[PDB]
Amino acid sequence: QRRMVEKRAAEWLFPLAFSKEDELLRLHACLAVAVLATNKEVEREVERSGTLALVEPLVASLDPGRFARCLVDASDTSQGRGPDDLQRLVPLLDSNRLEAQCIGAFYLCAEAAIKSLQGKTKVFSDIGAIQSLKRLVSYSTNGTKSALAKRALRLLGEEVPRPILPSVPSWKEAEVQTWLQQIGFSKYCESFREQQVDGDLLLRLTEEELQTDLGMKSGITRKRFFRELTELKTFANYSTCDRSNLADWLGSLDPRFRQYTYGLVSCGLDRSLLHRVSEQQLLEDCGIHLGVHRARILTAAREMLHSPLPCTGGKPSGDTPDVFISYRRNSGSQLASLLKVHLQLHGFSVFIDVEKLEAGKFEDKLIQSVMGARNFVLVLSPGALDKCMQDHDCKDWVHKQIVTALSCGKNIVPIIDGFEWPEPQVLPEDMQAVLTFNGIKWSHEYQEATIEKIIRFLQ
Amino acid sequence: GAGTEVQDALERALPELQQALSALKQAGGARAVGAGLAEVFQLVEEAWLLPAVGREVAQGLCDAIRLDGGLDLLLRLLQAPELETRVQAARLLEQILVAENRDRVARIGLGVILNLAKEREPVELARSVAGILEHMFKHSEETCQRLVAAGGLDAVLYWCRRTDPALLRHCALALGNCALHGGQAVQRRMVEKRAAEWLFPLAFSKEDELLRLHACLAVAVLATNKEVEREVERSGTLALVEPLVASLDPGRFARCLVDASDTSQGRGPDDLQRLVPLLDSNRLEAQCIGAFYLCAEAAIKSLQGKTKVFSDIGAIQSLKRLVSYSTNGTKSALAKRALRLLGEEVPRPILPSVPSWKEAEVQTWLQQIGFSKYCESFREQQVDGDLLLRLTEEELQTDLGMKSGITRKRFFRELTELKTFANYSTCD
Amino acid sequence: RSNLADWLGSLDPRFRQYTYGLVSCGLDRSLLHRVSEQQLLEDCGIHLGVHRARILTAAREMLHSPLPCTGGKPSGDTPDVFISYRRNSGSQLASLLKVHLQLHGFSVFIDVEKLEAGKFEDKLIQSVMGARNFVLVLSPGALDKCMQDHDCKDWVHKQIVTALSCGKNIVPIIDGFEWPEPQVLPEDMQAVLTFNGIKWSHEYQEATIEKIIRFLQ
Ligand SMILES: NC(=O)c1ccc[n+]([C@@H]2O[C@H](COP(=O)([O-])OP(=O)(O)OC[C@H]3O[C@H](n4cnc5c(N)ncnc54)[C@H](O)[C@@H]3O)[C@@H](O)[C@H]2O)c1
Ligand SMILES: NC(=O)c1ccc[n+]([C@@H]2O[C@H](COP(=O)([O-])OP(=O)(O)OC[C@H]3O[C@H](n4cnc5c(N)ncnc54)[C@H](O)[C@@H]3O)[C@@H](O)[C@H]2O)c1
Repeated sequence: QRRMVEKRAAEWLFPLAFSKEDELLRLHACLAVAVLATNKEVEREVERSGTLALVEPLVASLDPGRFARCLVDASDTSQGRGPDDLQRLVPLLDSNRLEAQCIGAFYLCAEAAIKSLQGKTKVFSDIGAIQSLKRLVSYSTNGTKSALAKRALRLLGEEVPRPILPSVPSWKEAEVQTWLQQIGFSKYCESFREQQVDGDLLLRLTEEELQTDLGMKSGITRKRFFRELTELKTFANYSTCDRSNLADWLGSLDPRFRQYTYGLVSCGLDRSLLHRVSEQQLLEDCGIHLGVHRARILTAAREMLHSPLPCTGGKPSGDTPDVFISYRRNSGSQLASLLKVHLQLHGFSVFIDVEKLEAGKFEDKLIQSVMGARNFVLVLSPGALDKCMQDHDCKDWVHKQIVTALSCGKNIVPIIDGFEWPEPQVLPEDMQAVLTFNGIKWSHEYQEATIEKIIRFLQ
Repeated sequence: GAGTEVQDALERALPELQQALSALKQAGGARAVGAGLAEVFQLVEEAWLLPAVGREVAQGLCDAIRLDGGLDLLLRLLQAPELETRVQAARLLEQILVAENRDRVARIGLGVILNLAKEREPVELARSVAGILEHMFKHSEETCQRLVAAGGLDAVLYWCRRTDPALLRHCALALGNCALHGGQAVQRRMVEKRAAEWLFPLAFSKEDELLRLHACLAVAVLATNKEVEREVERSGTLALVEPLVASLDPGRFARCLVDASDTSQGRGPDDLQRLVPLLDSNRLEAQCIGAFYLCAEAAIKSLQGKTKVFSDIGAIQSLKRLVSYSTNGTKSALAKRALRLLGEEVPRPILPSVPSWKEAEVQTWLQQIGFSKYCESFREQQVDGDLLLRLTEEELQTDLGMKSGITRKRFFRELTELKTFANYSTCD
Repeated sequence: RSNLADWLGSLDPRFRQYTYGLVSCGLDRSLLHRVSEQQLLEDCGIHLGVHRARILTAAREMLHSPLPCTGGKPSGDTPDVFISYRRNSGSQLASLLKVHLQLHGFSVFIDVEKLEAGKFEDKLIQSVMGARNFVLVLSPGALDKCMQDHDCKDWVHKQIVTALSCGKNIVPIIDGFEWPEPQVLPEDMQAVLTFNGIKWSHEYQEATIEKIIRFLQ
């Protein structure tokens, strides 16, 4: 394999995988690249050829049964493969290359058709195929891969597993019984039920708990369990617990470190605290057993401190709003909300009248907010100044807000959107002055352009 | 019988479908196409709005569409430069995207959809494009990541500045599904694309009460993600969640569900297990919107008789822990209503001053956190609350008889919750 | 991934048996210089102290002389060459060009996509604008669907036009191609014919390729 790669074999499989003439020539030239890519040492040169690119698209294109009909309906490769050529496709299903797991599941599907027609599906059990297809289904994140692996598991009459919900921290006791049944510990279901292991209790299981409490006597069985578990821990969504994406820092050291996320975030370490953790703590608290791993996590931690030092941050504490959106509670609601977003996106602290009440503390905090905000945006919607008309009792909130704004000499910008201009005299004198200000017309279509115009006006 | 009812309806529906398929073989300029599209559209609409057993009829109907020209027919028609035909096909697709038909579209032609999405102008179209998107984001993380990477989220985030009732109802139900189904990676992106800020105009709606309810599940689900929590907060959309949940009535949005044809039985056992991790967040906003939804569902599911869901999901134990340690009226109101509708024993709130508890307050809290098996031993040994805040593993193991080290880990977790709620005014 | 098995065997043939134990802790050749004896013992499972001490000693000599330093791969997203071809006909010759040129160290952009649809004239067009050279497989019927395509719908058409517009180095590869009349092509792409074509020898592939390389920038 090293030599084939050094002789540029991947690069020369390109003209055969990119064939437009034969569909078998591409299928055959794709088992070739997919097998080479399974070799970790030549993986990165096989990738650089850009031949692996073509694998997944193609497996998608084709149909299993049809290349099983180019086999069983043909004289050549009648029974397809035999029990020793089949046990060379099973280590494809178990690579970390999607390209290889797809081409692998395509071939195993085709064979599962043939071998079911005949009646020899016992192969697939001894090869160890069935348990490997039901683990491309459980943890798959690709449609092609799972399509084929489900077709296969059906053709060989097995129970097609359901995909595992990824957010393990959140699992209850029933999601744990399910995952135990899909990784073939269905014998320890009763004891995981008696003790009510849910998913925070599972991501935290120790050898002693496994041994004593769950009754996994064998130390080989425990080693087999903790291997399944380390797969799940690596697939898991930790969005609920991780706040610093420690899971992606741990995975950037080394993909098999991502399994230590929960243990580290359940001690409330984060990226900003890792630089001060000690080896004994990585061992005793966070549960990282391999010293070799402990020492890498640790070393990299002290390099954050050096170059990517997580320094103190700061968020806008300016309680003072920049803009105050005044609007007819019923009519202008829409336009006001839109203004809020646009302006907020352009970095303007916006005060809208979130309150639906328009009551309680009558003209209280809202009025202080006006006095607080440099700019005063006025959604002139249809009927905006209708209840302001001859409201010399200064009861209308819009009224009060306008008056307050005028009184402070605030920058007022009205947003003409349906508004029929009324006669000054129909409004109380204290608010007639609102009409002197130039209104901006809102374009329901050219929202962005309109907004730029509005921003020109603000202070 | 039930089966027969379904069959007999289909015995007319299936033939009728085959006829519209003929009009969909006849390539009119906009004629035989437009008509034919509209024909089958109406034929499936009837089956969806069937007030009897109609879900099953329309399931059968949509299946047959897939097994007879598929969605491929419509997906080609979705490219047809005739606006009318594009529009009529959009309408049809939106209403037939069931599970199996969504798997197909995901494979065969998601790239068609993401090209239709670039067109944002005809509102009759946009309505349905946005509608397709809604059901497509409900597919798988892969499909989500694909609809986000190509501008499919960017379309539902532009149609939030629009005004059409149904368009917006589609746009919010969509960011809903996308946060709920997209995974860690998609959630970060939605937040980075300012999705929280664009749910503001939908949660602050004065026109529709469902549009706000739907735009609030969207923010409340995003805020549950600890990594994007602080940016979701900065939008000021979470502000609106709690006020609104208060406003509304559970039963009434269960009557906008069970008294309606759409979402008849509300949610199924897998859409329900996505509301339970809301009850368990640390966000009040999320625990409220979560308990609102679970209340509405507890009404529906009690009417029917399927309340066994709530036990396996793990809802019941989570509502009786929003009741025990709650410090908010809204939250507890809903969580008590629910626990009643599902005929459980509504717990009493725990008195917070634990140091001062006697032996009876400890027996009560043991019964509410489901250690009611260790009540006798906590009584024999007269654990009161200074003795409880001080329990050690050895005391738990030897003296109380909590043999299992997993049971002790489960106990000390409940205990660490109580210790965090406790009033310590007497000692501190 | 690092052939630790052949480093361990070069110390001493009976060390090769420790490969799996060392690579299941995700040591590799580039990390061995920092491992400790207790870790060789507890993690990697090497029992004989005498062995531990040799593996260890040799490890710290990598650090010295065969120090595994930081590497670097081509991050030049910019392609050097863009292979434009008739999706059905030129496929073969295009693929061949891709390999030959890639072997001679030219970032090659072929139209891997089988679709010729989806995002119509989108990323592919940016790729043209990105790549210094524009190689054109003139296969039989290459410019036939480009003929009077004033609607600029043909991708080949668009690609050529984009290439001309940017003033890209265009090199056509004559392989079956009957030269058409300029007037039969849209004016925006008639200029393609002004460029000297290179004849492809299905036999003398290497020689042909050297000729092609002379032309590239
Ligand atoms: N129809 C044809 O033209 C045809 C048919 C088969 C092979 N051949 C020729 O036959 C020659 C012999 O090579 P081969 O294919 O026998 O080598 P091989 O036995 O090493 O090839 C592996 C074979 O295992 C499979 N297999 C399934 N059940 C089997 C069984 N019971 N016993 C043995 N194999 C079984 C297939 O038959 C497959 O060909 C090849 O050189 C080839 O050119 C041609
Ligand atoms: N009356 C109507 O107009 C109407 C009714 C329902 C859906 N639809 C259309 O139907 C299409 C199909 O989408 P969908 O809603 O079937 O997708 P889906 O099955 O992924 O949606 C989840 C569904 O689970 C719930 N559920 C409760 N019990 C269920 C059961 N026994 N089986 C399945 N689901 C159960 C609800 O029915 C809810 O709709 C949608 O595109 C939509 O436009 C319209």
